Amino acid sequence: KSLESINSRLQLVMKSGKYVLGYKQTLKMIRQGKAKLVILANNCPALRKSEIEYYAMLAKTGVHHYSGNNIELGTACGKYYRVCTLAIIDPGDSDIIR
Amino acid sequence: VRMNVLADALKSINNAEKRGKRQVLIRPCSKVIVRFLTVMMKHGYIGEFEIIDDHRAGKIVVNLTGRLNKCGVISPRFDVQLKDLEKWQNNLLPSRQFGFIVLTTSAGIMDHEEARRKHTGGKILGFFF
Amino acid sequence: TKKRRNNGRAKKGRGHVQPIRCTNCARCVPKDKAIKKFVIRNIVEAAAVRDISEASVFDAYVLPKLYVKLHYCVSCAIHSKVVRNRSREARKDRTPPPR
Amino acid sequence: MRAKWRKKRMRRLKRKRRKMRQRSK
Amino acid sequence: GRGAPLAKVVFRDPYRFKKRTELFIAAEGIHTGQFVYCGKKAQLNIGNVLPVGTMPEGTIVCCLEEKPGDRGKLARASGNYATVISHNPETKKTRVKLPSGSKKVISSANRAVVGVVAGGGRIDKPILKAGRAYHKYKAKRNCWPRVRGV
Amino acid sequence: AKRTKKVGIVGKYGTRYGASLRKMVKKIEISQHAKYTCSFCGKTKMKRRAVGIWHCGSCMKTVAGGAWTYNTTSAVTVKSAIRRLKELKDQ
Amino acid sequence: PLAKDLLHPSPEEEKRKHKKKRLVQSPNSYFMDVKCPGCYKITTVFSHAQTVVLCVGCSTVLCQPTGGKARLTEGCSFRRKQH
Amino acid sequence: GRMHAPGKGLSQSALPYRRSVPTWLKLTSDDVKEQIYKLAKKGLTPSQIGVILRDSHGVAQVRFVTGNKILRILKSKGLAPDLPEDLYHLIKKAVAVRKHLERNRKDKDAKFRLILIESRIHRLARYYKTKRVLPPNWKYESSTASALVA
RNA sequence: CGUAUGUUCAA
RNA sequence: GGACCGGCGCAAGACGGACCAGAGCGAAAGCAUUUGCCAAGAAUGUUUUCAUUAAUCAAGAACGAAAGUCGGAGGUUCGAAGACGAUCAGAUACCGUCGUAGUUCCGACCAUAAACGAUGCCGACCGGCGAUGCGGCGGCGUUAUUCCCAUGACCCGCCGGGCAGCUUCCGGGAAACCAAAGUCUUUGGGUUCCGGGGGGAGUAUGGUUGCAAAGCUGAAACUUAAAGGAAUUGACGGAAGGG
Ligand SMILES: [K+]
Ligand SMILES: [K+]
Ligand SMILES: [K+]
Ligand SMILES: [K+]
Ligand SMILES: [Mg+2]
Ligand SMILES: [Mg+2]
Ligand SMILES: [Mg+2]
Ligand SMILES: [Mg+2]
Ligand SMILES: [Mg+2]
Ligand SMILES: [Mg+2]
Ligand SMILES: [Mg+2]
Ligand SMILES: [Mg+2]
Ligand SMILES: [Mg+2]
Ligand SMILES: [Mg+2]
Ligand SMILES: [Mg+2]
Ligand SMILES: [Mg+2]
Ligand SMILES: [Mg+2]
Ligand SMILES: [Mg+2]
Ligand SMILES: [Mg+2]
Ligand SMILES: [Mg+2]
Ligand SMILES: [Mg+2]
Ligand SMILES: [Mg+2]
Ligand SMILES: [Mg+2]
Ligand SMILES: [Mg+2]
Ligand SMILES: [Mg+2]
Ligand SMILES: [Mg+2]
Ligand SMILES: [Mg+2]
Ligand SMILES: [Mg+2]
Ligand SMILES: [Mg+2]
Ligand SMILES: [Mg+2]
Ligand SMILES: [Mg+2]
Ligand SMILES: [Mg+2]
Ligand SMILES: [Mg+2]
Ligand SMILES: [Mg+2]
Ligand SMILES: [Zn+2]
Ligand SMILES: [Zn+2]
Repeated sequence: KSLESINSRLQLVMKSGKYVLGYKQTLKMIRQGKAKLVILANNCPALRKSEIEYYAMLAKTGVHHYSGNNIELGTACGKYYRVCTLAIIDPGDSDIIR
Repeated sequence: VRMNVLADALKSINNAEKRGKRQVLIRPCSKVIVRFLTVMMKHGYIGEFEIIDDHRAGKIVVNLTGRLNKCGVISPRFDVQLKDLEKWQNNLLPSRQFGFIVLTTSAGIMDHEEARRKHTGGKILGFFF
Repeated sequence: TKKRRNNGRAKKGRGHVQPIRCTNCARCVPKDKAIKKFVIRNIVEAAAVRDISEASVFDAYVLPKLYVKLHYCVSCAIHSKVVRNRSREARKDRTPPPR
Repeated sequence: MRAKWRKKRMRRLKRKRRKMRQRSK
Repeated sequence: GRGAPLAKVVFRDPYRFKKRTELFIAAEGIHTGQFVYCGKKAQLNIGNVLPVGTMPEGTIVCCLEEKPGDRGKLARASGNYATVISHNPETKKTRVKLPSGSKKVISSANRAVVGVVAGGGRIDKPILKAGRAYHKYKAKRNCWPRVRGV
Repeated sequence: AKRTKKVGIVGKYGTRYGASLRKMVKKIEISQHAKYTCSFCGKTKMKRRAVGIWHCGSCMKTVAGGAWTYNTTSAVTVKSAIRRLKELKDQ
Repeated sequence: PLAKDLLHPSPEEEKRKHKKKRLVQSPNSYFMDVKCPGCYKITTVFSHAQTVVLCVGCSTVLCQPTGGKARLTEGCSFRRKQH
Repeated sequence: GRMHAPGKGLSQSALPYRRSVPTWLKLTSDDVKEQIYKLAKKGLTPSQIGVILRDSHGVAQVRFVTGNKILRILKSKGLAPDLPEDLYHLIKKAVAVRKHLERNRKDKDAKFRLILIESRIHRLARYYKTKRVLPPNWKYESSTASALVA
């Protein structure tokens, strides 16, 4: 249910939305106030996970803890590389911000 | 799957004929089926039939007159030259007095006697007697 | 020559049925082929039921019954006269013998 | 002779025949 | 000479500003940077050290004290473990199953490491060569090769 | 091109030791030298340093594992059982 | 019955027969005019609907999917549409 | 019957003889075709788009209202999927079965079903390549297919 | 509980 | 030296009774304590979508009871082998007392079974009747859901897919029988495998696979006038029933 929804909704962003895949870019987007949602893979480093959560709390945006590792988060994004964290700037046609 | 609509139709008519039924539903319907049925109608072996339009292959209802002994298809549709037509008659028909071999020729679908008159060979479709 | 349409067993729409052990000889017989007999009878026979009645300490004590389910292989069922041979047409009859 | 045991007889005969050739090669 | 890995674990000292480094038998699954907790009130996790009294029945343990406070004597070789079978809260005793299959009654204050000893399956590999056996015992002691008495 | 029919990694042992010993060691010989996927960082860079010691060259994590594989079936079974028993001690 | 008239079977006979096996196939489904107790507007709903139909604006459930005909919400009046 | 099952089921849709649009439909061809665009842009497959139109908008057959099939409408507007939906859903199923097998390698049934699914994928992909719907060298790569679907 | 066997041809 | 039996308690390993059916599911092999998780599937329903994408299949590939083999764990029970006690003319057996391998779990092999419905698959047609399981639809009434609502349990039908059953001068067949084993001298829907008197012989030999056991492919010389099927009448039976 939730896992099926999140991958299908995440696939819609990758073809219609604005996003950045990576840790440095995610911090750049959060700082500018452009990030709408932040998604973290479950094997994200604990310090990195805690730092991004603190960054999002200051930016007053939401953090979703993906139910997969950076390998499966990358596959969900449709990319052939690992993605540990990402930020969604424009949801596009999807409704991940629900 | 269904490889031959004509084979299905002729078999269905043959079974209802043996069972003494007065009407038989034929599905699906094809120009080859209708032309074959017409050849049997012109010789009285079957009564009137009504093609039914379903915006699909079609269904037919044939009125049976209790005259068919057998309406069988020949598969595959062998090419029949005029010289070889006689050997086909000796093999498919009970006697020369009655029974017909339905041929598809360039002239059109016709029985074996009309093909001999029009001097056209063709591909064999079936027979009835 | 086939003798029975069901091949002597009740297996119709499955491949394998777990076997059970014959009550007499412990032979392995498929559960669908075993000649079954659910035996219900009083613990005390009808001869001794009267003696137990006035030997009992209760005014109206109903005698408990004994429930034993027997499974028989074909050889033991025939030998113990649980079932018998039947004619060509008598075999087809499936209703249990009358009470 | 029972067919199953005729088969077992021949299997034993074959095994002997293979040992006789493994000894000569 | 040991088939089981060892873990360098650093604890704060309670009484002095000083770090204490302890050499542990490595329970399989532990990793560098992992916190391990030792005590009566520690949680039941791989690598933690708890008294066997507080462990539930069926717990798999390693590096188990034979006597209370002996700092670990039982199930120390690679791939070995002990099982907590039962408790006797009245007598403060615990029954365990040792790798040999023997069942031993020990005090419930005996500590152990939750989990199995790392390096298991070592004996599965055929040594193949006399030279590999030579190097194996050269790190242990002078006991190889062995001449038959006959 | 395919160089060996069946020996594979244990072709280095030549005709020595016996086919059964070479076959038995082949599975261990492969898994011992394989590179596994690090769970901590996701890269396929977890390889055996010593017997029972596995190291990832990227995140510099060292893991106590099996003699010839990253984790043994006994270890994963124990971890599941310990996780259950922890819940039983809890609610 | 040897002489059964296949051209003109009774409407009862056709209504029983499987939709594909009728003389000329026709659906057993239909569309309907659904009115929830609230508001006033009318919603066109398929009889064998597969999606939960929401009265837009009113934001109420009109029908629930089932294995067959959709189950109308309680208090909702429906009338078959004609074509 | 089914190509990869012993089932001989007949369940399907019986399309009515009358192709004309009913009088009670106030939705014009363009208005329906613009509603298709919203749903496809929302990320719905042609199959699904037809259900929402049939269930809540009275559009029995988009082809009857507009003269064009939904996928054919989406191709004109450029909203058509890169991969055909039927092929996409068979690939998605194969990925899910293959994910299950990695953690359940004793599931010989899942191994059997996967061979059937991949057989249908190749039969379908062979057809699409012939009608020139898929590039002339599209191959199903079970290893790299997980990124395409979901 | 517990036993086996019956030379060749010939109506 | 306290067996068996009775009571309490503990340990281990196997097994899942009765409910359990000519019932269900699965491509077969096969599948039965509870609960959770994972992925899958037929049928039904559909005024959804694609639009011939299909049927069958040399080569090729996945699965494949039991026994068997290899490595590890376990080892209650049963139990090839073996030992013994009986029985017997003998008894290397049937019976009995033990009991190894195995039986059990995990991982790799093996590829065979009366793996049988001794009956290829896909498609069409051809009598009737009572059920049954799954899905949907319709309809008096009973019952719970406290009243309503729907939903379940029951009752009466219909449709579709299935396991079957009874009956029938459909028709077939050497008959036993079969609603398919029918729609065949009135001989042709499509397609795969495969038989050509009995043996020799699934043997030899070559190839190939396998750790092995073996699997697959597979002859010839020679020999023979029957071997065989179904059914009938008798005789016989350490078969039953009645005298
Ligand atoms: K003589
Ligand atoms: K006792
Ligand atoms: K039925
Ligand atoms: K006789
Ligand atoms: Mg007999
Ligand atoms: Mg019979
Ligand atoms: Mg029986
Ligand atoms: Mg020395
Ligand atoms: Mg030695
Ligand atoms: Mg020595
Ligand atoms: Mg389907
Ligand atoms: Mg097929
Ligand atoms: Mg369907
Ligand atoms: Mg003698
Ligand atoms: Mg004599
Ligand atoms: Mg004699
Ligand atoms: Mg005489
Ligand atoms: Mg039970
Ligand atoms: Mg083949
Ligand atoms: Mg296999
Ligand atoms: Mg087996
Ligand atoms: Mg075995
Ligand atoms: Mg073994
Ligand atoms: Mg003896
Ligand atoms: Mg015994
Ligand atoms: Mg065979
Ligand atoms: Mg069987
Ligand atoms: Mg056979
Ligand atoms: Mg096939
Ligand atoms: Mg069912
Ligand atoms: Mg023929
Ligand atoms: Mg022959
Ligand atoms: Mg050979
Ligand atoms: Mg025979
Ligand atoms: Zn018995
Ligand atoms: Zn790493």
